[PDB]
Amino acid sequence: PPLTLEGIQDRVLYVLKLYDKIDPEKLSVNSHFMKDLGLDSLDQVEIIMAMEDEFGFEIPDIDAEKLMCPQEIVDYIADKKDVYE
Amino acid sequence: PPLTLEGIQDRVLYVLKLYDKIDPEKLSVNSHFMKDLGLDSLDQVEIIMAMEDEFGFEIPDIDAEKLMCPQEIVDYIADKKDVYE
Amino acid sequence: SRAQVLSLYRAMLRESKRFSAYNYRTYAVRRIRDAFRENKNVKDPVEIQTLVNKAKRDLGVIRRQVHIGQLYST
Amino acid sequence: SRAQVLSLYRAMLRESKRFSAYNYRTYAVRRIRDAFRENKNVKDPVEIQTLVNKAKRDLGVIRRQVHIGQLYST
Ligand SMILES: *P(=O)(O)OCC(C)(C)[C@@H](O)C(=O)NCCC(=O)NCCSC(=O)CCCCCCCCCCC
Ligand SMILES: *P(=O)(O)OCC(C)(C)[C@@H](O)C(=O)NCCC(=O)NCCSC(=O)CCCCCCCCCCC
Ligand SMILES: [Ca+2]
Ligand SMILES: [Ca+2]
Repeated sequence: PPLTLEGIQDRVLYVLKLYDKIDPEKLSVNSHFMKDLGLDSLDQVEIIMAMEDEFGFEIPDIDAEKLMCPQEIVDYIADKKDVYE
Repeated sequence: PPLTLEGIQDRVLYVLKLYDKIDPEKLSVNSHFMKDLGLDSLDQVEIIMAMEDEFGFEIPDIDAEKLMCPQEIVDYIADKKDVYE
Repeated sequence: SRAQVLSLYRAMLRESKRFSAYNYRTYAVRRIRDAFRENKNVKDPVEIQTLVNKAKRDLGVIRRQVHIGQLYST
Repeated sequence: SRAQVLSLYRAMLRESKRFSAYNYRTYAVRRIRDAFRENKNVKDPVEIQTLVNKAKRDLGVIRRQVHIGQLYST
């Protein structure tokens, strides 16, 4: 089934709900991985690699290092897969 | 120098002004390669390959086959190189 | 079919770019363009399939020549 | 520097994924994660360079092991 913004956001958050270092009750679509969820940049590398696995494509280093909340990930996936609704 | 929408459009049109089959006086940013410029789909394959050379990256077949006027090419390049102004 | 012809056209032109000598890149491109265009207005469907099979075959020839050229390189 | 450490961290985890056996993928990932984390709060700059050089070297070890595994594959 073709990707939608709703499906992208649901799957991004699903991946994060399986990352065991995140407190489930602080996770929101605008939770900053560092300032809000208490993660570090080693965790962030792993999280973006998990997004690559979920959506089936690689994210260049320069792009991956900028994605620090779920909404930024959603926006990026939607862009790179050309999803508009 | 970082890419801009103005630079993208100027270079797209430049590539087309060097394609010798196009009548210079019909070429505009919204000229349809087939309906307006009298080209065919063999020409169109070559034109998009020339855009790949100009901008330094490959365009998948499914994407390339849809680009049938300069503005569509400009919009695509800007998207794929993440250019917003 | 139209899609198959245009896919092979693009693939052959892509492989042509991989020749190291300018003269041979231009030779391959010219041959490809003339060969596809001179059959543009063929109508006989079986004749189309025959020409498609030739493109499939010559795409293999081009790829093998590219590889051999890489072996003779420096 | 921070950027170099994180680039090597990602590169090593990427290579780890290329092992064919599940158990060895998980072994490599666990070793990488523990090795980088257990040095997170090192401050001595020369000690940092030493650890960076180890990562550079072990990235080579990982790549060679991946290649040898591919040769023993079916
Ligand atoms: P992020 O929170 O913004 O930044 C995280 C880092 C670690 C970059 C940051 O906290 C930092 O700069 N810390 C300072 C100290 C430092 O850089 N520590 C890391 C040094 S690099 C290192 O320890 C690599 C060790 C290599 C071991 C590899 C083992 C591989 C095993 C292979 C099995 C097959
Ligand atoms: P577009 O205008 O929408 O469509 C263009 C085409 C040609 C697809 C369309 O007009 C069409 O369907 N035409 C019908 C006939 C047809 O399909 N003709 C083309 C047949 S394929 C062909 O002729 C390939 C010939 C292969 C020769 C290769 C030579 C390579 C030399 C190598 C040198 C090293
Ligand atoms: Ca896009
Ligand atoms: Ca984009």
